[PDB]
Amino acid sequence: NHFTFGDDLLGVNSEIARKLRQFYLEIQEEALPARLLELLERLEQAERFGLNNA
Amino acid sequence: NHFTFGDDLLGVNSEIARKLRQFYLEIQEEALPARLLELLERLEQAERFGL
Amino acid sequence: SLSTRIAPHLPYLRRFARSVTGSQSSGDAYVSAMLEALVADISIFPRASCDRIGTYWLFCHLFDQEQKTSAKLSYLTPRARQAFLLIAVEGFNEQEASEIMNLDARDFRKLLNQASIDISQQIATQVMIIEDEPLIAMDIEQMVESLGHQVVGIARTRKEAVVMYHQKKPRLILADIQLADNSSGIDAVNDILQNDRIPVIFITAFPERLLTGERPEPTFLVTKPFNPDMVKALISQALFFKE
Amino acid sequence: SLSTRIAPHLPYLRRFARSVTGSQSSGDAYVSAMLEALVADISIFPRASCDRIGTYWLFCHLFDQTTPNIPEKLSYLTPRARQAFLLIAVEGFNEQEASEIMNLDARDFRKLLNQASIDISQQIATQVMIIEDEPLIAMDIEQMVESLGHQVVGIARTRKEAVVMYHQKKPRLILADIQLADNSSGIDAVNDILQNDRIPVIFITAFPERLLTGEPTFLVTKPFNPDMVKALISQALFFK
Repeated sequence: NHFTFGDDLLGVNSEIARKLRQFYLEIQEEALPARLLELLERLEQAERFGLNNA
Repeated sequence: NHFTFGDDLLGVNSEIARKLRQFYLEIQEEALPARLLELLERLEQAERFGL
Repeated sequence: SLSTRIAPHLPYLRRFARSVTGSQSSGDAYVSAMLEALVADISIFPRASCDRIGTYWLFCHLFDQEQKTSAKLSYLTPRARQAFLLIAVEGFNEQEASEIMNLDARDFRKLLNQASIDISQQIATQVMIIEDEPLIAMDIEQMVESLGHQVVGIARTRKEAVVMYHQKKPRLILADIQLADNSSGIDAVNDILQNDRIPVIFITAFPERLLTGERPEPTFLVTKPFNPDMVKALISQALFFKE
Repeated sequence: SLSTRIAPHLPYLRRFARSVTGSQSSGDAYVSAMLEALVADISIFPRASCDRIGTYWLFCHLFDQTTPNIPEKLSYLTPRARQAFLLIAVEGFNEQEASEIMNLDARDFRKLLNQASIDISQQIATQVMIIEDEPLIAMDIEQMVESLGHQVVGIARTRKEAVVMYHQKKPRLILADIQLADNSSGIDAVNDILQNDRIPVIFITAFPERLLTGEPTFLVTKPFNPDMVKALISQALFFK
């Protein structure tokens, strides 16, 4: 893993780390919810048309 | 898992799938490379200007 | 924009592309080409169920037009590989994966069946069983053969196991640690393992005397070697996630 | 745009938020708050080492400004300790990157991380019974268990001794050798105990010294059904 260095640093909690990584991977929806999509869209608008940048 | 239905359908290869998921998770850099970021910018511009 | 809509799927798409092609550089070249195609003509992005499906649809549509894992998945046809990975890694349901590959439901399951058979066929090998209790040995025999493996023989003693090993050259051993009234099963494995490094699974029956009705219960006991670091991490993991 | 630059980090950031807050709806509310503050004033995005670092830096900044650093799954850790642990354990950052994200110097981050690990182990420290008749094995297990901060309530050498010790001491974890003396009454002992209460058990014994040269030193046993055995075989062969 590119997690191997981090795992060695966590000692006896290395398998806790690994199972947590598996847990989050398996329960998280791969798509962003509508609200975060909308916010990205506003961020793009703020950037393009907003009064706080040029 | 939101993989449990998927693992069931894959029958005897369910642990193979689990291990592959762990492998791809462990080996992938979390940041998108510069070339893909540049393309996202050009795609944004292309839609913005209708290019 | 389409760009902000696609961007959060790219981590997932890049994994898919890497797993389908066998490397990050091939993976990323295909994802690149897909984005170049959209820069050139944004109209090729489909009206699919949702943006994730739409992005993977486009990737697969354009596609068709570590060493160990790639070696094995590369034996599948590109399409069977895609189907298997969409389910196995990418987290799609069947309805979604089939929409992505532009297949109806039956055809998508046929591809999955093909992937499954092709994987099993690739790893089918010759197996020796070390087990003196006949009912247990036959149960393991049946299980192993159901996977396409060839049982080359059932060895009942340490001496039979070593003789059989050399006459038959199995590539996998399922071994009971206990034979007769001693732990000669692990000795037999140790003798064999100086000859060759071959995978071994230590296995025996879960004792019937502890089985009842009215719950799913186990049938076998599988034993693995651990070092102290692994034991301590296991204890911590078991308590941390305790049911 | 900053928006296309931030978007590919959001799947990872949402995972981090979820893991730190304990829930997706709370993790998402914090990610939303970060995006809201950027929409209101885009100039707050840091000019940092890289976009991934700057995104997490901003998230942790906003998070720390709105979250008392007191404990309530890692909810028994302080929020800062759980951030330090998760940045390493789950998020894949190295120590230098994690410390930069948390605005800590190297020594403060190391301390925070080490304390988080200690606190995890202390949180799960418990009363442990060992069932093992061979004293050298039993002491090897006892030392591993005590090094985790557990208390060994006793070492039972027979089934009868184990059942009685179980009721007298009420251990919350059993480490059991299936084999005792010339028999397999270790598994029966565990079975007797488990009709009383549902407690974690790990079946363990030593790897025979006669087979070692100089390697594995323990054997751990687990119950399997036929499907699991078939999956294990296939997995073992696929990755050979």
